[PDB]
Amino acid sequence: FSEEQFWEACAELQQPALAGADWQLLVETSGISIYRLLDKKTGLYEYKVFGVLEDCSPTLLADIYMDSDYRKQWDQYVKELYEQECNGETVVYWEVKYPFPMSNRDYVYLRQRRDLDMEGRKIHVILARSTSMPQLGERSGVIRVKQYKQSLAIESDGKKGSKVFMYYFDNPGGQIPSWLINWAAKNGVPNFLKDMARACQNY
Ligand SMILES: CCCCC/C=C\C/C=C\CCCCCCCC(=O)OC[C@H](COP(=O)([O-])OCC[N+](C)(C)C)OC(=O)CCCCCCC/C=C\C/C=C\CCCCC
Repeated sequence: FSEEQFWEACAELQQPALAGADWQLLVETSGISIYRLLDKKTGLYEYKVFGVLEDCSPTLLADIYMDSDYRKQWDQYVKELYEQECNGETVVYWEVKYPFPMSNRDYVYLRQRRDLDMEGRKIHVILARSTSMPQLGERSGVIRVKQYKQSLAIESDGKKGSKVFMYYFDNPGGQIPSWLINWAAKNGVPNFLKDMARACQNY
């Protein structure tokens, strides 16, 4: 991750650039919308998120976005989660819970956060990139996501909460049933955002 990247994540934050291609809404909650672009050739999706979470100190949200020990402790969908230093960077191992029948999914990736000073504004930016390691091979039963990348940008909304922007894409290793998206959309996330807020107030 360079300088380049971190600032790039901030842009759409300032301005949602969706005009480009066939984006589409999907959901709006707690002051947050989720757009998605479907790559017609691969069937893969590309998500984009904006919104405002009042009651979330831009500073907390970020801390909490890096705190595994705690995250592990409150995020109902986290089966396993841990960090290790590899060379000079921090590699994350995360195992996500999928409804049985579906295999859970697990990620190995390089994560990194930097708090930017653009215009005397503290913009907490974090980047994620899948990566690999000899000693941490794929697991049986669990589907290893080898293509995955995400960036999240946080900032004060001026009031009590925060204004944010997020990019996400990963290749899940299998077909994601539209009912799962519907759940995700209609219940999953809403509640997640909820449980999370609760999680900031109780930090
Ligand atoms: C509303 C429309 C729904 C769109 C469909 C989404 C997912 C469908 C695919 C699988 C769903 C199976 C169930 C999983 C539980 C979902 C509950 C949830 O929603 O669990 C929050 C979590 C965000 O993971 P993470 O970013 O905390 O780190 C993630 C690190 N690893 C990528 C390694 C995990 O979901 C995940 O991973 C799952 C990947 C989806 C990411 C794209 C949508 C973003 C959704 C929520 C986050 C939005 C706002 C808050 C985030 C911070 C705000 C500053």
